[PDB]
Amino acid sequence: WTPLEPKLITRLADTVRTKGLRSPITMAEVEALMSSPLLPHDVTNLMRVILGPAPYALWMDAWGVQLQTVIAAATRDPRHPANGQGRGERTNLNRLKGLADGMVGNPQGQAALLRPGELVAITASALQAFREVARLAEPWADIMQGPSESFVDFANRLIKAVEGSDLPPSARAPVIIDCFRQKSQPDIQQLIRTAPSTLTTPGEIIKYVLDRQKTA
Amino acid sequence: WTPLEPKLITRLADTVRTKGLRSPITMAEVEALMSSPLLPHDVTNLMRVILGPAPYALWMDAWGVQLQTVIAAATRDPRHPANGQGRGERTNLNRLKGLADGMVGNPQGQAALLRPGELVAITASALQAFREVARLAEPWADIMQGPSESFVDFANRLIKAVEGSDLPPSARAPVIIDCFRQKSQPDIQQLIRTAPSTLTTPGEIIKYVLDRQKTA
Amino acid sequence: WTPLEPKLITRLADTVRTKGLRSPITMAEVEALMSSPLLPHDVTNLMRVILGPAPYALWMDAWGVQLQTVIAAATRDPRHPANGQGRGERTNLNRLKGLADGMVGNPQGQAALLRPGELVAITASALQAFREVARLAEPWADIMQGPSESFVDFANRLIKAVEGSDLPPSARAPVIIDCFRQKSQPDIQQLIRTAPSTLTTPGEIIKYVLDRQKTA
Amino acid sequence: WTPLEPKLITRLADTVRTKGLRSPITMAEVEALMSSPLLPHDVTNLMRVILGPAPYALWMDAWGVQLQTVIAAATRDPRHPANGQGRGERTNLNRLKGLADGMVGNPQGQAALLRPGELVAITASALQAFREVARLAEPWADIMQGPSESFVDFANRLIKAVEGSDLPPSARAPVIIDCFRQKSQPDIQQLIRTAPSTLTTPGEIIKYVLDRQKTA
Amino acid sequence: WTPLEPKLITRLADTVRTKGLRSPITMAEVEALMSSPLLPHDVTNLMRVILGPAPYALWMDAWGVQLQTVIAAATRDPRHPANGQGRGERTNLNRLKGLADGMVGNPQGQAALLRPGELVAITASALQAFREVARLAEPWADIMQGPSESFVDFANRLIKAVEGSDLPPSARAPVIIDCFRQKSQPDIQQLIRTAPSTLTTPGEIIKYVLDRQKTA
Repeated sequence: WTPLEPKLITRLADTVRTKGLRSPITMAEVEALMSSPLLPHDVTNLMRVILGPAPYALWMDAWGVQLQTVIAAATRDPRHPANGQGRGERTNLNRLKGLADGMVGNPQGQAALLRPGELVAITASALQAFREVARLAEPWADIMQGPSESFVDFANRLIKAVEGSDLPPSARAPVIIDCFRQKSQPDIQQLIRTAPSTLTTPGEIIKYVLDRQKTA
Repeated sequence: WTPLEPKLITRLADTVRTKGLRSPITMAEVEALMSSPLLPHDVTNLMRVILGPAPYALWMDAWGVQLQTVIAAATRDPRHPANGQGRGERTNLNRLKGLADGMVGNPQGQAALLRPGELVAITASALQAFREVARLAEPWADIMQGPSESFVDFANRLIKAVEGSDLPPSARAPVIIDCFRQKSQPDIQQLIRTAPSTLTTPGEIIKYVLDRQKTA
Repeated sequence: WTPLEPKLITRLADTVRTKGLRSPITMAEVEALMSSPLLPHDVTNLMRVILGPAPYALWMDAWGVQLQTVIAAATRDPRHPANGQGRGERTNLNRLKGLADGMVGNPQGQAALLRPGELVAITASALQAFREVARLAEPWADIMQGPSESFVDFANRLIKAVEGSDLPPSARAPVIIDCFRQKSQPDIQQLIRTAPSTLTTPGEIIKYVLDRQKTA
Repeated sequence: WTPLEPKLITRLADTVRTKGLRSPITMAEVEALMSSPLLPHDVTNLMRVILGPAPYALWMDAWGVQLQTVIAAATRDPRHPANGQGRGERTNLNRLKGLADGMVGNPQGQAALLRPGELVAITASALQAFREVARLAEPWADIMQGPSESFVDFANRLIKAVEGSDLPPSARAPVIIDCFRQKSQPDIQQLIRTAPSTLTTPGEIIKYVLDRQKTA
Repeated sequence: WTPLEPKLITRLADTVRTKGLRSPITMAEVEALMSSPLLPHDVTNLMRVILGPAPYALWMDAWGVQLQTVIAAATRDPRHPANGQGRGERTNLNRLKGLADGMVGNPQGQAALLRPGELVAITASALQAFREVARLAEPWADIMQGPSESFVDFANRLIKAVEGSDLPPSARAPVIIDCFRQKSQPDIQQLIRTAPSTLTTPGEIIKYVLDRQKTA
């Protein structure tokens, strides 16, 4: 077992501290530090360091739930890369959470007894749990373009709130367009209304408005 | 396929966050991270991370348009480094945008089937699209030297606004000179007017004014 | 003897300066720089640099006390990895604190005469002393959720103050739950009260409240 | 040809942005990045990135003037390390500024045709031009010690303004001394006046005043 | 001769700029960059870059004085590692300050003619001069604990001012104790007075007060 660098962990913790849990740069950094299959000890200490107390509790809950789903799929298929062929290799949650015999508190023994399939399953479970908690911790129909706000800031805020919401993926573009048309105070409303071409994409609307906007 | 370092990507994202999209240092950094030919997956994720939502939409649009121009030039010349000699090697936009069969979401297969000419064409297209969006996202005839502003700040602001505008390249120096002469409040106006030598370059005017300026 | 990098020491000192003595990231960084067995000279200079004057005095006291406990255990067992089999290898506190003959002020001679068991015992003692001083230097029953404060901030503050207190480890979760129920101003109080399910964990309570909270 | 690292260039640009053009640390950093003989392309892009628009215009002017002086010295001596023995190796300004045939815009061809003497001459010329522009871009007889200002701040400000001025090098110390004596509000004036020893150096005056100053 | 990295020098200069000249971290960093024996050119340029103008003048003075003491000890002992056995190897101050023949302005020739004993003597002299100037550039009996100030801040400030003063080393602990007892506003005064145990060390007093302090 080789531990992760505390320098990388400190940089990731400061990234989470400044950018937040949900920024795409933060998720990219987590994916980076989630590259090699980690032992339960590694992921547990990593989340202990980078996350606050309450997000850490939420993450422990979510990780347990995802690992339980994994173990249900494992008992539903004896060909799991964590399982074996005989019944003596069936993987219990004590072995996944690092609670089994010969593993509690000892990362060396952990790395000894664990399977690579076990490691990758634990890692994917932890990543999904992190995503859930990030989506949970920190309203698009209440967003208006302020009287003094520029249009690119309004578009950024609106696209952020619409994509980070509970809508299906196939309903984001029409909603963003129809919110550009009805929000975005009446000067830009009339600018979009009197478009000789038909704008059928948020990017095209943004380009058109940026071209023909009233410089002020 | 080898991914780009998330450390470099984080540094580039913070550079774009503090300096903006159009600064020459930002374009130099992008050229740096645009050195090796990138796969559509790499450039797409890079622009997803460094750009906000609305600039990312604009960039997707511009990248598509530039790739379409490339494919028109490719059907206009069967000797494209992305094309082949026979008709079976003609490159479709699904293969350029990474949408073709065996490539959607898989960077390894992407790197397998793609040509080096394909990669360099995609990369140049993405760079040109980034330039377009940067020029589009964030008035030189309205610039005056404030009563309390120094002259080097006024010259910096004016040269910035004139070079980052829609003028032809051969019309920037005369405009900068004639704006130095008519803006730049009447003390410096008279200082430039009573120049025993003829100043025929913005640098020479700046040097002269910095020499003979009223220390205050 | 090889000294620790002043770059790492400067980074650790700034970490202690911004995050404090008790943050889990700071303790992780200290554990990182406490990886190889250090000589008394190294640990002494390290604590001189990273700690202020008063915490350094406290740490000297605590380190002495812990080393005295170690020496009592050593005279209680002749099989200490710092001791030897005969009486001529018994380790005095002058040899542990670096005060013995041939060691005062000289790290090379120190590294010469010291045992690896001596080094690891000194290191563990210094780590425990650092923990004591950190817990000592900088009230959970006085924590209320402010009228304008969000719930995740209140939960973070409360869990921090409860886990960094004098309670036994087996009494933190019930106290955190019962403080969520009685603090956390009456809207969230009624939200937790009318829970159709029984919430038996701080993480579950946090998840439930974050789901059903009044968006405002 | 190998390009300079954009990381070093970004760090140097931020150094120039925070410290300014004239700080000794900035000149040291420029000397550092001016260590290996650079091609006209390298120096031109470097100054384009680190300098603003108006300082870049000034620097282009100054670089041209210094290169013209170099070419005059070259036509005044056929043994220039840039020249050759016959008349066919005489170096024109198009070859120095990178404007000659086979060099315009191409750094590889540039590195091919250029001589090492050419490179070092271009580099020294660019360094001298940078020094000129830095001295030009951003009054010692108007400096007074404020009623609330400390003496080391006043001495720093005065020595800075005197050494960064148009005085000869052999006239700075007497001026600094006589400005310490006549500025530096009458308490320190009388403290310097009643000096039982004769102080004949700014450092000695500073030491004496720091010793006998009125602690307040 | 190999120059020191301008990156390390820039980091050290910023350390001196933020932390000051007298902080233990700054002295540790200087000791770090003072590890290999430096040539007079190196130390001179280093102090030119990291120190301001007035501290640099003070440091030149102090370095000269310390080198003169070294040369007096050298003429008092013909076995100096800088000296030789015959009279022709006697080391003059022109050779120490780098002013001798073949050394003025040339670091290569400097490194050629200088002895390793010369280098280490110059280096130790420069370090002692830096210590003197740092102690000189930027009152413990005037320190009171403010009505709103915490006790650890007061203890830090007091220990700093007492240890960075003109007292002998054997008089700091009693003074710190008696200042804890008479300063440190009457609540803590009575808390220390009514100590059932006798506190005979600043660390013990700090620990006792931190234990029994009035939480508020």
